[PDB]
Amino acid sequence: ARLAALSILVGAVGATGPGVMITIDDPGPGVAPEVMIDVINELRAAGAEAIQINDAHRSVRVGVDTWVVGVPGSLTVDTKVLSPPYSILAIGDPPTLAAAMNIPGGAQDGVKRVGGRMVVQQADRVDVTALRQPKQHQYAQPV
Amino acid sequence: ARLAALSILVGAVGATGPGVMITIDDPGPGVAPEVMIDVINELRAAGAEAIQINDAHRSVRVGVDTWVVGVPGSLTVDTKVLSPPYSILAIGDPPTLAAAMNIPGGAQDGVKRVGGRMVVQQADRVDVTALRQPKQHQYAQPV
Repeated sequence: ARLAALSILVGAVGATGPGVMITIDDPGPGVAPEVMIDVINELRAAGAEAIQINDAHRSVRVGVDTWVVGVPGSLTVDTKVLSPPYSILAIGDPPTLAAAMNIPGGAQDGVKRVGGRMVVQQADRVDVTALRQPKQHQYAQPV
Repeated sequence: ARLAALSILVGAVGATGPGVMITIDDPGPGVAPEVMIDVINELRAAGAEAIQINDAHRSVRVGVDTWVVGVPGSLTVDTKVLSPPYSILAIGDPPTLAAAMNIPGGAQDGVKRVGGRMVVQQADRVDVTALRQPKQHQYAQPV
């Protein structure tokens, strides 16, 4: 049971629970990586225990060391080049996560100020199925 | 087979394999949190598969969300307060891990500039026995 918690944190197993599904429409496009990073960081600060970012074609499991780089219209998230609209699935307390997205002056203003829109849906069940890139150990062995 | 690999990845169990032992003597003391974070990231760069940070009395198993705060002489790593000298154990290709330590402009140069010393010992076997202690998830459950 310690293994489950550690495995969810590292993104090595899928997770399910209550949470939110956030859609970001970015017609400009204008949402730069810094804005996406702020959104992710605010969700984590608000208690999200698993986060996945999707576009129409790809899904990425977010970890604490995830890279989000690129330009509006083309955000590279742990190597996957995503284009809008984006979907963010986050497991946590749904009204807490929604409130975090509605803080005056908060992360969502980065989306709004570039002509984007954010819809935050609260859900009884959100499935974070994407896994972080697995790699086999070449040197470490069990004791 | 897969359970052991996962368990090592997430820091649920100990690991053994070739690697390095890094000793940092800090007589000032002058080694700040930033330098220890650089040590960890250099070792990760070089392909470290398990990392443990020791002082004379305590041990911390490094993981993806490991943080370091504090001041020279008293570094808090994942809630454990450590004081020099420090010992860092890392499992990986010993020549690659050693090479990382010798790259100019990083952690070793930071140690040197504050009057400290680093010793890097390559070893055919290093044991990482400290385990990570996960926080209880309130919302996410495994699938």
